[PDB]
Amino acid sequence: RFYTLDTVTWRKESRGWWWKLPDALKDMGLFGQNMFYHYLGRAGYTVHVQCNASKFHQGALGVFAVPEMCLANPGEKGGEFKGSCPVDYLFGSGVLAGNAFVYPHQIINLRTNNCATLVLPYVNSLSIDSMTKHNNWGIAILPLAPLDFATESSTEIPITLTIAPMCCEFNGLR
Amino acid sequence: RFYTLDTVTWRKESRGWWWKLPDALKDMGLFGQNMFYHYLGRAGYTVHVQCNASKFHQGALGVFAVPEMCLANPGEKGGEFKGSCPVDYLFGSGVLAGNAFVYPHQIINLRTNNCATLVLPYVNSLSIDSMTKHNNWGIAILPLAPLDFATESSTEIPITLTIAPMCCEFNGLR
Amino acid sequence: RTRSESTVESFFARGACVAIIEVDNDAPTKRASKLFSVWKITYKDTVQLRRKLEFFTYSRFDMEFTFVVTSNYTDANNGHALNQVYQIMYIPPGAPIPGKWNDYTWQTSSNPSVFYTYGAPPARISVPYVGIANAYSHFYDGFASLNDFGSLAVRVVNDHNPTKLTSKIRVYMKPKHVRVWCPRPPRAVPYYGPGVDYK
Amino acid sequence: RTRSESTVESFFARGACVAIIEVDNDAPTKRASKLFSVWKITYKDTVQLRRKLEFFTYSRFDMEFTFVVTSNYTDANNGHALNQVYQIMYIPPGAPIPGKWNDYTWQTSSNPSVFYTYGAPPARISVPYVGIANAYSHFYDGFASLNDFGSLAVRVVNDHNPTKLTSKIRVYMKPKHVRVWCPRPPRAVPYYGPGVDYK
Amino acid sequence: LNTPGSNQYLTADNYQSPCAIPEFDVTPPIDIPGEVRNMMELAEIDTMIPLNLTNQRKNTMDMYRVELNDAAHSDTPILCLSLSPASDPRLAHTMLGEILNYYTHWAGSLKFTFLFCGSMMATGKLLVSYAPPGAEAPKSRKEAMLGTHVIWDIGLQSSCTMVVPWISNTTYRQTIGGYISMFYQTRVVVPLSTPRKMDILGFVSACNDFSVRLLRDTTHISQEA
Repeated sequence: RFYTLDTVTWRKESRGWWWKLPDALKDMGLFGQNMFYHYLGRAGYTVHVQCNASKFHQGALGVFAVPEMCLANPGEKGGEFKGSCPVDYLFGSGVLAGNAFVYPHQIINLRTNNCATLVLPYVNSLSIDSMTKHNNWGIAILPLAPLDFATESSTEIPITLTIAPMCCEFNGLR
Repeated sequence: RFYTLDTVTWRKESRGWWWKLPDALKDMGLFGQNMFYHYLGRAGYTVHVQCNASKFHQGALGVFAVPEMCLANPGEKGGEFKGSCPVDYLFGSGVLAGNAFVYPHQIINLRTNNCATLVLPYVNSLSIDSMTKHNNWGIAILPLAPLDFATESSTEIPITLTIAPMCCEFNGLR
Repeated sequence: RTRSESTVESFFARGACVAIIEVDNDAPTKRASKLFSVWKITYKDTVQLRRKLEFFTYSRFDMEFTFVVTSNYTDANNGHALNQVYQIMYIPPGAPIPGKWNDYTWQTSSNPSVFYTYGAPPARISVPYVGIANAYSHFYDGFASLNDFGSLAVRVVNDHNPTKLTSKIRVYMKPKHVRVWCPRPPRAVPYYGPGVDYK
Repeated sequence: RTRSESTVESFFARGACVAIIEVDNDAPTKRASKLFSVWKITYKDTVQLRRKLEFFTYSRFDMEFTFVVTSNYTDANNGHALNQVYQIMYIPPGAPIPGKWNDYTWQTSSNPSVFYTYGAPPARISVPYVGIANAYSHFYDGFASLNDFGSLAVRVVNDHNPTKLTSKIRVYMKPKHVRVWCPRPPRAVPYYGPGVDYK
Repeated sequence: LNTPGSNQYLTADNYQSPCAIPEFDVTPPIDIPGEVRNMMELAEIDTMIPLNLTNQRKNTMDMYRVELNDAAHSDTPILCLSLSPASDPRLAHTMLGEILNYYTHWAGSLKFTFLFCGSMMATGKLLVSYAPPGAEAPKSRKEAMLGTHVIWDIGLQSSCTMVVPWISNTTYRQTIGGYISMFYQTRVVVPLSTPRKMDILGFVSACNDFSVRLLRDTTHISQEA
């Protein structure tokens, strides 16, 4: 099934948001219960990002799938980047944001599309590993372009993140 | 190749613009060099008019291809018509603008299209003639409807004129 | 793409100095007379190799170690000394680390060791993949940068000599059969510590 | 025509001394104690090889370098010193030139290096075609005599020794796989400088 | 006879070595996603260009974009790029620049992709010109028009991709080749209250014919002496 996280709001001063997997799904119903009840597990992820923006809204969003997104565990809500709490242009690892495109990524340009999809295969140094104390994948959404809108209405654009597990395997029931 | 002239701006008080061919292409790179280096020449023209107008803009533009457009040589920029410097409703020849549609023409209505194309065959009393002291064709763009827009933004609509020669023949190298 | 000299093997399999080991023989006189130092095998001591390896998340490679030993007479007029013999022992991961010159760890019951004679060609050993996982993990987000790799210990096995000698061992590590996965962007800030912290 | 010993390979592939490098170890006392000198690889230092190569405009060949190291005790009664180890590093074209004994250029991150032990057979390395064009240009009329060729640096990697030692390294270059184009007449006047100026 | 290369360690040496741990149970490999054979894989990946390097817009997020609508604009190059990925600061920090920093010589074509981020209702035209190597970058729209150029339309089309061909006398040139500049064509027209401060983004990547030789050391992060 598809599990929808809490909706974040895009502002004109937002520095970006980041999430960790399967950390964000630890309390997401059946999948969270299974990952909590088993010592070892393996499952892929399908990431869908929806931007509820009108035709008069400006800006771009950069969704990056970073394996082993080490930062120099909020859960469902994740965290936000810091302008000067990881640094947005340093990508949380002292690396210029321009080179962050090496990871699998999608670009959400409000003038062309309002949604994007990503396929995240299982990535780890082991065939099977614990689903609780290890973060297999990380989702980072960055404001590649500042948010702007007509001086008519609205101030915050809602952003919906939906993650659906796939190829789920579980062993070591406890 | 395609040669783009300088972009003219549509206003709410514009009386129209006019150009002469191959006068407008005398300094347009390779074609201008060839027409300057040869005593006699012959070539057709393809006229493309682009109006960068939004969906909220009102008005219409009339593009007319007039053979031997005698007026009662600016070059690239051409000239503009005069409200009361040829007269717009007199079409520069003491003729009512309503009858100007006898020439090959296209109508650019902002509610239906924002571009138009025209094919100009070689027209003259001789098979081959000089490309410098004779104006084979003339391009006239008239404001069939006054320019209007919403009281939100913009005041000037850019207009792009692109002319591409065809069936080029040159003789009498000098 | 295509073309040689740009492959992963060509990019990574290059010899470079990664460690310097200081050893003594006898007669401390006024110094601590360090007979061994022991060095944990890691790629964090060299900025170039560290940056090359940080370009990817998971990697597999074999390590070839070359040891160059240069001895020096501390006093120019101590007298001719007998030719020095050096013992270089590779400590596998999980094995005890030597703490004394004449402890049980130097008996080479299960720790590979090579004896080098001064004047001979430099010693060379090959260490295969000794990782516990299926690939080395340069990044780990959870509760793996210390990818084992074992450690190296060098000592002097010569008898008691009145003369004082100091020897320096240069360790060169050349990766072999390098395979990489999960490309990562290059580091853009100077390194501070063994982690990913930035200032 | 025909007959051997007259071919281009026979004419050019002959060993000859092209450079002499002076190195020291420690204890300057009153001298500058030059630990390295660095030599740019070129054929202008030997009149015979220069004249042979100037016979043609364009040439392609591989260079084989042989290093012979002879050490000398400055003072006869300083005492026996440990066996010397010399590091010979080849600097590829476009690479930085070493300026200090313990700088980053001596880490051999990408510069090939060979370690020579005193008493061993002379070191030998082979440098392939490292030119940027399709052939070396002995003449260039416009805005190419400096046909790269890299450079060689030799240093002593031994520890601090009270005794004073001086070593001389003789560099022999033997061209291999020599191919020539565009024959030119022989030089008829003595050379003045690295150009074609005559007096 | 003792000669160089005999009984001496060589940096670029290649022989067999004694096995420290013979008959060791090496862990078999697994199909880890993202296997890479050659370093050229990273050079072909699009990388955002730091473009507008300014004193305010340095080591930050605003540098990656250039505002595309001023009040009265100008007939001057809004942005200019040099075809020196290993030398231009706007391209040295990119993935292609970082890859080229490890190699003295390089060859092959380059790919530049530009996309602007604005409203769907914004309409306009832009001029993108490529200066041949050895030619000064154009200082006006007419000068850009005199050379190789394309017309980029602001509207349904939102991205423009251009490929710079490999033009060099030698097979490989040192990492120590023309200019790319953009010009306004007519104007930028927006409807009622539409934001007039939209932004553009630039990307640079290598082509399939890219190749490098003579691997060297990198300049970034060097303290060992």
